[PDB]
Amino acid sequence: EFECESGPCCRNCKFLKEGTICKRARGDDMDDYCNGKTCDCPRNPHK
Repeated sequence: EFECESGPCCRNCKFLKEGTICKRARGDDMDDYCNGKTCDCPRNPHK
């Protein structure tokens, strides 16, 4: 039927809009955001 996975950046087998915050950073860092492709909250590379 559908390719379905769950995680912070998915809801009911759909991907949350790219750029959606999924984990607020400590200090001055870039926040983690959903990529609109995968269900995990990707740990930002740029820190």
